[PDB]
Amino acid sequence: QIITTDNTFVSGNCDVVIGIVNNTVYDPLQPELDSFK
Amino acid sequence: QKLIANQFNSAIGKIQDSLSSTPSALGKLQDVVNQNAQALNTLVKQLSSNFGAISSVLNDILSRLDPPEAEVQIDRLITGRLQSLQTYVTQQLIRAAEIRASANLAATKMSECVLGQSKRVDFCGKGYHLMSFPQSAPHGVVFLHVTYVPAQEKNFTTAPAICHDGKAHFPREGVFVSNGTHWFVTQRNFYEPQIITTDNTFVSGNCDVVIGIVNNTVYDPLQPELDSFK
Amino acid sequence: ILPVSMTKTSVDCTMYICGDSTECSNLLLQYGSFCTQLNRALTGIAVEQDKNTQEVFAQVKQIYKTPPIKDFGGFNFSQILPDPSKPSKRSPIEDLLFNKVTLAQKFNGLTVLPPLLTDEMIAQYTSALLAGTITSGWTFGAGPALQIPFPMQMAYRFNGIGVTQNVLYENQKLIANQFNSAIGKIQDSLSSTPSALGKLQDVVNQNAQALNTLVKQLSSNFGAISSVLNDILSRLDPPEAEVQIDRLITGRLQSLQTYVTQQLIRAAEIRASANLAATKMSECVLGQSKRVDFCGKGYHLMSFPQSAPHGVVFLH
Amino acid sequence: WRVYSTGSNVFQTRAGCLIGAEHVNNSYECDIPIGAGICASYQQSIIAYTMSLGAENSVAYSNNSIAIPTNFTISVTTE
Ligand SMILES: *[C@@H]1O[C@H](CO)[C@@H](O[C@@H]2O[C@H](CO)[C@@H](O)[C@H](O)[C@H]2NC(C)=O)[C@H](O)[C@H]1NC(C)=O
Ligand SMILES: *[C@@H]1O[C@H](CO)[C@@H](O[C@@H]2O[C@H](CO)[C@@H](O)[C@H](O)[C@H]2NC(C)=O)[C@H](O)[C@H]1NC(C)=O
Ligand SMILES: *[C@@H]1O[C@H](CO)[C@@H](O[C@@H]2O[C@H](CO)[C@@H](O)[C@H](O)[C@H]2NC(C)=O)[C@H](O)[C@H]1NC(C)=O
Ligand SMILES: *[C@@H]1O[C@H](CO)[C@@H](O[C@@H]2O[C@H](CO)[C@@H](O)[C@H](O)[C@H]2NC(C)=O)[C@H](O)[C@H]1NC(C)=O
Ligand SMILES: *[C@@H]1O[C@H](CO)[C@@H](O[C@@H]2O[C@H](CO)[C@@H](O)[C@H](O)[C@H]2NC(C)=O)[C@H](O)[C@H]1NC(C)=O
Ligand SMILES: *[C@@H]1O[C@H](CO)[C@@H](O[C@@H]2O[C@H](CO)[C@@H](O)[C@H](O)[C@H]2NC(C)=O)[C@H](O)[C@H]1NC(C)=O
Ligand SMILES: *[C@@H]1O[C@H](CO)[C@@H](O[C@@H]2O[C@H](CO)[C@@H](O)[C@H](O)[C@H]2NC(C)=O)[C@H](O)[C@H]1NC(C)=O
Ligand SMILES: *[C@@H]1O[C@H](CO)[C@@H](O)[C@H](O)[C@H]1NC(C)=O
Ligand SMILES: *[C@@H]1O[C@H](CO)[C@@H](O)[C@H](O)[C@H]1NC(C)=O
Ligand SMILES: *[C@@H]1O[C@H](CO)[C@@H](O)[C@H](O)[C@H]1NC(C)=O
Repeated sequence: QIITTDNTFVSGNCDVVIGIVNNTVYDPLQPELDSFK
Repeated sequence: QKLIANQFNSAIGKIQDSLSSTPSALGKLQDVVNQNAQALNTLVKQLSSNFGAISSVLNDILSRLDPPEAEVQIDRLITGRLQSLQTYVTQQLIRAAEIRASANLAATKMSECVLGQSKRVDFCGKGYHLMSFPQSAPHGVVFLHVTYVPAQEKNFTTAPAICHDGKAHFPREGVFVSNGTHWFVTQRNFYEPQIITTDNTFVSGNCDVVIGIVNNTVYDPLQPELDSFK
Repeated sequence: ILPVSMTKTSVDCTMYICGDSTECSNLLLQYGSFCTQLNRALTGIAVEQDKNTQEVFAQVKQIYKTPPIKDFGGFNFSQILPDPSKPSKRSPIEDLLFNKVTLAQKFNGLTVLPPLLTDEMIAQYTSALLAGTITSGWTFGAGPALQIPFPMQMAYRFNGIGVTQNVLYENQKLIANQFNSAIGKIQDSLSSTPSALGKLQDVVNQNAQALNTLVKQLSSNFGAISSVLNDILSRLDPPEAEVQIDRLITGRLQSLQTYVTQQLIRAAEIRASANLAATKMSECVLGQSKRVDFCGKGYHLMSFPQSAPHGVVFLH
Repeated sequence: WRVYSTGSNVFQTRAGCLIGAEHVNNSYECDIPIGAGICASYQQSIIAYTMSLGAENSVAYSNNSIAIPTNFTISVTTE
């Protein structure tokens, strides 16, 4: 499944965890809020 | 909380009367005590048995056949008594093994039920297990398993999944149930229907694949807020 | 495969040892409680066998019955549910198991009490458990039975092992076909080798061997001039034949003591296995187990019990 | 030991000869275990019957019906 902020939770900055890798994470709320406000 | 407290208090009360009235409730301990006492008594009672000798009293042998021949009667009595002691010790060893198995089971029950919560469905009494309390007994341990027994079920008609704009919605936790005209999602062990939302469910695949889908609308909590601010 | 019980044997210690001879019975009485203690121990292990079956099978307060309109979402339990066609209510795999185990006759002193629960009743209990775990999932083992459509029940069992629901429904046909193929393969798997039922047949063989050794011991003499008491009484007058009779008494009683000790040890072993079978019946079929190897090689779903002569057969 | 040789109450079972207890066609739960699935119980008489393994209960089942509880009951069980 494509990564979203719904099936993913947040903790801390990007330095403390080894093996961290960059990528984008889709947001299911931003496009609609931008479209309609 | 009030109802749970009242039910728990009533049960903890009634268990006392359950133990008091029934005359055979504690049979598993009385069996052990009776078996041990009976084995000891039948050991002692065997002391007066003859084992094929002119007498069963020791001193009488020493005053009725003279040392040259009374040794034979003494030997016969010795063999008989030693055999009886052998049988008693072997019975005790087997019973001690049985009690060791029971005590290991009791230790496992203490560790799992009392010190935690066990998902083993029928390890701690009928019903799902909530907690337990131990109680000492003269030659054993008495538990008080506190179990959650559901009751007062009622019929509903379900579908494995909900179709809405062709996307197969499934319940995140629980199961879809219908009261006849509407649809609801509920925790699987209690009837607390909640309106179906995109947060209560999740999606996968599409319509055509699942076997028992039904048609319904799925609420979307973002829509009212977005429409409030156009 | 798990054994749960062995044949309930009993021996008439006095009649066995003395062999109808009244004077020998009078002489043996001097020994005291040996002949009562042996009988009591044999009775004690005899009752425990009924206890084992009642503990393993009677896990349910009611006798459930599977519905007539069989629509289990494509799953086909024909090979596991009871078969109406046979004179007995045994299921096909149960029938194969009953055929695969074969033989305790009338002797001097020995007797074999019938089990408290006949094969028909045990098959009925197993059918009750099977219908309960088919229609109601796991609820019926911990309260009043709640019906639930079987495909949905399996969908929730998947959710119990970390695989989301939607993997089942989108693959229901494949799951059904695999399950039916495996269930159908169990029959020929059992029929393939005589060694499949090794435990139950071994239990029966060991019991028969112990009984035969106990009976065959009579042909021995333990240092006496003969094995038959009538010969002893014919050859010697009572004051001299008493020693020979005592010799035979000690020998036969020692043999009986050895047999009873062996039976006690085997009773402890089989009762341990019956407690294990009871734990498996409570945990696997009535529910689901997170014990990663307690219920078959792999992640676990619901099981089905089956009755076998002197044991159970689980389909994990 | 000619006592209990009456012919009005002599019965035969797979568990053995049973004397005195009157046989009945009904069925009940276990009270006293005779062998081979027969149990004897008191009633102004003694009766011996074939075992009943619990009242029959059939779960209404279909491909689209569920049943979820609407209440609970706590309970305590000794062991
Ligand atoms: C992943 O993203 C982080 C954050 O943007 C990158 O870290 C920066 O990399 C640039 C490379 O020119 C440096 O100049 C910065 O100093 C880094 N830190 C920050 C805070 O910007 C990182 O390079 C990216 N790639 C990987 C493989 O980690
Ligand atoms: C099934 O549930 C629905 C839920 O919508 C019930 O319909 C509601 O009933 C209440 C009763 O006070 C009304 O106030 C609502 O207005 C009804 N909903 C709508 C949309 O009008 C329905 O009564 C329930 N039926 C059964 C048999 O349980
Ligand atoms: C459950 O079984 C019933 C009856 O076997 C099925 O009902 C049929 O469903 C089809 C497809 O929707 C209809 O065309 C028929 O008219 C229905 N017949 C009857 C008598 O109801 C039902 O589809 C089954 N549902 C599931 C999920 O298996
Ligand atoms: C559930 O809804 C779907 C979509 O509205 C129905 O499928 C449509 O059925 C009509 C029947 O005239 C067809 O004309 C459409 O082409 C169908 N569309 C799709 C996408 O399949 C479906 O019949 C409904 N089923 C039930 C049980 O209500
Ligand atoms: C479920 O499995 C049973 C297997 O016992 C199938 O019964 C067979 O059906 C075919 C066709 O009717 C017969 O030729 C066989 O003799 C049957 N028995 C066996 C052992 O193969 C049954 O058809 C399957 N399906 C259903 C719906 O019951
Ligand atoms: C997953 O594995 C199963 C086999 O365990 C596959 O099912 C087989 O699929 C082939 C090709 O479609 C058929 O010829 C066989 O008859 C199928 N066997 C059974 C028992 O169904 C299944 O296709 C695999 N899944 C995927 C996505 O490849
Ligand atoms: C769940 O069951 C309990 C009883 O086990 C119900 O509690 C009773 O409720 C009635 C009506 O309010 C009272 O008159 C009784 O005194 C209560 N019993 C006890 C022991 O407190 C409870 O109402 C049930 N829940 C529902 C939703 O019906
Ligand atoms: C271990 O992982 C790091 C990145 O997470 C990588 O740079 C490194 O090469 C890895 N080590 C080995 C032995 O693969
Ligand atoms: C559901 O309805 C059927 C038919 O009316 C009934 O027999 C059954 O008892 C109901 N379910 C429950 C749990 O009572
Ligand atoms: C009881 O059942 C048997 C067998 O079905 C039958 O012969 C008999 O008439 C019935 N009634 C009585 C009183 O025995």
